[PDB]
Amino acid sequence: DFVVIKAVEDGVNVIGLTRGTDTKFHHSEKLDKGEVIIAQFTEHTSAIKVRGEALIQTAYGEMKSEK
Amino acid sequence: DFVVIKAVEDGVNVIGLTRGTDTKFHHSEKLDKGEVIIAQFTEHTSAIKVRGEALIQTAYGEMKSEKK
Amino acid sequence: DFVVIKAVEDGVNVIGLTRGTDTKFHHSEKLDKGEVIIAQFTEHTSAIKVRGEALIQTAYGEMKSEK
Amino acid sequence: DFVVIKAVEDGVNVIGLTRGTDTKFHHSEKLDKGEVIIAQFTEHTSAIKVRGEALIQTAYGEMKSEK
Amino acid sequence: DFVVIKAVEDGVNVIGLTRGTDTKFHHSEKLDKGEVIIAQFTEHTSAIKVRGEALIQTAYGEMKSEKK
Amino acid sequence: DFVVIKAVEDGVNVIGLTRGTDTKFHHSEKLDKGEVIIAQFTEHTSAIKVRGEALIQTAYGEMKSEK
Amino acid sequence: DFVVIKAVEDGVNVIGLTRGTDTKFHHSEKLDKGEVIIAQFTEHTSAIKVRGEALIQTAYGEMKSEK
Amino acid sequence: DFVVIKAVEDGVNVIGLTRGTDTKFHHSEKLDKGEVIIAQFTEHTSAIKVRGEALIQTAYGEMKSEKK
Amino acid sequence: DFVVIKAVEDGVNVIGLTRGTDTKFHHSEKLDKGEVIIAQFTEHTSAIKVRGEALIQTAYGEMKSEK
Amino acid sequence: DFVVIKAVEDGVNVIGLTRGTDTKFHHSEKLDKGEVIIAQFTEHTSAIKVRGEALIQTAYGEMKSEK
Amino acid sequence: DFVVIKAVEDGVNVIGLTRGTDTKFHHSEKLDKGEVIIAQFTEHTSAIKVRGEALIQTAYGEMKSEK
Ligand SMILES: N[C@@H](Cc1c[nH]c2ccccc12)C(=O)O
Ligand SMILES: N[C@@H](Cc1c[nH]c2ccccc12)C(=O)O
Ligand SMILES: N[C@@H](Cc1c[nH]c2ccccc12)C(=O)O
Ligand SMILES: N[C@@H](Cc1c[nH]c2ccccc12)C(=O)O
Ligand SMILES: N[C@@H](Cc1c[nH]c2ccccc12)C(=O)O
Ligand SMILES: N[C@@H](Cc1c[nH]c2ccccc12)C(=O)O
Ligand SMILES: N[C@@H](Cc1c[nH]c2ccccc12)C(=O)O
Ligand SMILES: N[C@@H](Cc1c[nH]c2ccccc12)C(=O)O
Ligand SMILES: N[C@@H](Cc1c[nH]c2ccccc12)C(=O)O
Ligand SMILES: N[C@@H](Cc1c[nH]c2ccccc12)C(=O)O
Ligand SMILES: N[C@@H](Cc1c[nH]c2ccccc12)C(=O)O
Repeated sequence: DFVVIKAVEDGVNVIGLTRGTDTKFHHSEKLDKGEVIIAQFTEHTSAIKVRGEALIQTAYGEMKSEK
Repeated sequence: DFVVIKAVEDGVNVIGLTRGTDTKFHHSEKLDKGEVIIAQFTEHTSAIKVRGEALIQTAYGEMKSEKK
Repeated sequence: DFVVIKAVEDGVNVIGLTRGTDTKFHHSEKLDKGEVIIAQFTEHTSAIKVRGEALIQTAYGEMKSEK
Repeated sequence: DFVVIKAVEDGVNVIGLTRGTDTKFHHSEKLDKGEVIIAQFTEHTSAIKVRGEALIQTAYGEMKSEK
Repeated sequence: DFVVIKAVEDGVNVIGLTRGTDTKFHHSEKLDKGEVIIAQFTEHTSAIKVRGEALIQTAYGEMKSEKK
Repeated sequence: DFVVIKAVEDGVNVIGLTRGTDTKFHHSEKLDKGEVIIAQFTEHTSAIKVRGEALIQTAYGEMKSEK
Repeated sequence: DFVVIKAVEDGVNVIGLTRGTDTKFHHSEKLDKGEVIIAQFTEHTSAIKVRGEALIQTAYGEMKSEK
Repeated sequence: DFVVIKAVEDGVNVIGLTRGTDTKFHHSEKLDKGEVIIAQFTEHTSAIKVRGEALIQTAYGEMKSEKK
Repeated sequence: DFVVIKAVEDGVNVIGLTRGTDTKFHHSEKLDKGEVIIAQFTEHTSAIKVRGEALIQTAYGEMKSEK
Repeated sequence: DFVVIKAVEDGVNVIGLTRGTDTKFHHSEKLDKGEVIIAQFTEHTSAIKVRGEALIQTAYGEMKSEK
Repeated sequence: DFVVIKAVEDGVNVIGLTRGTDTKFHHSEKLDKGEVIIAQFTEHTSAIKVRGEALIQTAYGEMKSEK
């Protein structure tokens, strides 16, 4: 499955956390105002963290992260 | 399957419990106010605990965890 | 599948029962008031018992344990 | 698949019946008033019997056992 | 798949019929008034019969079996 | 998949027809008035015939066989 | 998947046509007035024809064959 | 998957088209007025053609073929 | 999965395009006025083109091609 | 999965992009006004572009490309 | 699974991110005004970024990226 994230303000970060015994950030994707990323869960990513002002859509609804 | 968690106050803990014969915390992710984590159940994680004020969405709807 | 459990009072116990020929508790997770656990059925867990005051959500609706 | 059972009064019994050519009770789980159990069908359990006053939820709706 | 059976009178019988070339009763579970059984179709059971007054729920809705 | 058949009169027959190149009755289950059978299609049964007054429930609705 | 067929009159025929390179009737089930047959598609049957006055239910609704 | 076809007039044909590199008619099933056929897609049939006056039902609704 | 095409006028063509590295017409089925074809995607067909006045039904609704 | 595309004007192109490490046009199908193409994703095509004035249907709803 | 993207202004980019331990842009697809791309998640693409004004449709509904 995947998540849809739209940056509402500049410098939002979409961060992938490692799948496995260890849980660490493997990548932080910077999103500028207005850009959208559609990101899956994958072999390497089993949790996604969102920081900054953004709108998130999933199967379960919408959620806004805040600055 | 996955859970969506938005921190409504600072220092919310998202805790992964170990899959298998033993049940112990293998990781606690700290969220500050306004941050969101989308987390799956996995080979290593078969239970997830939320401590602190947060809005939770799952297949089953919404659940609020309360202020610490 | 999984169950969502929210503790309404302090001292709620979420207990996992062993999958297999034998049925014993293998783990009791204590929840404080306001905490939420999302717990799957697994290789080792085929029944979950809730004791104490709590709100439960499953694929079939909501249920309350009391006291 | 699984069933959710809330005891509405004391000494509700949730009984697992053996999967296979033979059908006997392999376990009877005592449920006190206000407690909840969520139980799966499993390698060892292919029928579940509920005795006592209880609320039961399944994929097919709600049932109340009486007594 | 499974069936939900609630006995509405005493002595309701929930009968499992054998899967395979032969069709015979292999087990009859007796239910007293108010008791509930949730039973699956299995390797050994491919037809289930209810005799006696009962409410049945399946993937298809409700059916009542009548008083014996 | 399965069918739910309730006998509305005495002398209802639920007949299983053989799966394979040949099509023969292999079993006729006689149902008394008010009894209900829930019968699967199986390795040995690929068609089921109902004779006598009965109510049939499937995934597609309800059908009444007539006296 | 399966089809439900109810004979509205005497002399309804439910015919199975062969799966494979060839399309031949392999069996015709006679259905008398009021009788119901519930028949699957199988290894041997990949088309079913109904002749006579009858009511048919499928995944796609109802259809009436005429005498 | 399957399709349900009812003949509204005589001489409706239900035609199976061959699966594979070539596309030919392997068989035409004649349906007389009021008869109904329920026909699957199979190892041999990957398209179905209807000719004559008929009502067709599939997963996506109803379609009428018309003769002449 | 499949498409339903009904010719509303004479000389509609239903064309199968080849699955694989190359994309060419491998077959053009001519449909006269009033005829219907139900056609699958297959090992050999990964795109279907319709030319002429016709009504099309898919899982996603109806579309009309125009002559 | 597949996409349904109807040309509302002359000159619509339906373009397949290559699956794999590289992303290149492997085929451009020209659609004239009123014609429809139903196209799948396949071993060779993992993205499809539509250029010109056309009505598009997917599992997700309707979209209009502009001239 | 796939996403539908329509460019509403000129010079929109649809960017694929690499599946695997590393996260890089492997390709930017230029989408000019009014054009539509329907793009899958694949062996090589596990996240998609949109830069510029566009309408996005997914299994979850609509999202707009901004100018
Ligand atoms: N490394 C962890 C990451 C993770 C997924 N879901 C979680 C929930 C809580 C804590 C960590 C996680 C895992 O793959 O299991
Ligand atoms: N180690 C346990 C964790 C767990 C999941 N669900 C539970 C319910 C109750 C108690 C523990 C659990 C297991 O994998 O089975
Ligand atoms: N040890 C048992 C646990 C169990 C699951 N569901 C039950 C219902 C009733 C009694 C026991 C159970 C086994 O896995 O089956
Ligand atoms: N041992 C039986 C238990 C059972 C399941 N469903 C039933 C219905 C009727 C009677 C017995 C059963 C079995 O595995 O098949
Ligand atoms: N022994 C039979 C039992 C059965 C199942 N469904 C039926 C319907 C009708 C008659 C008998 C049956 C079988 O496995 O097929
Ligand atoms: N022996 C036939 C039984 C059957 C199933 N569906 C049918 C429809 C019509 C006639 C016979 C049948 C078979 O297995 O295919
Ligand atoms: N023997 C044919 C029977 C058939 C199924 N669907 C059809 C549609 C039209 C004509 C014949 C058929 C088959 O297995 O493919
Ligand atoms: N022989 C072709 C038949 C076919 C199926 N669907 C079609 C659509 C158009 C043209 C031909 C076809 C194949 O199996 O692919
Ligand atoms: N030969 C191509 C045909 C095709 C399918 N979908 C398309 C979309 C656009 C262009 C070509 C196609 C393939 O199998 O991939
Ligand atoms: N060659 C790429 C094509 C592609 C699919 N989805 C995309 C999204 C963005 C950019 C490129 C693509 C692949 O198979 O992965
Ligand atoms: N290379 C990463 C790309 C990715 C997918 N989803 C993500 C979410 C956050 C950060 C990176 C990603 C992966 O395959 O796992």
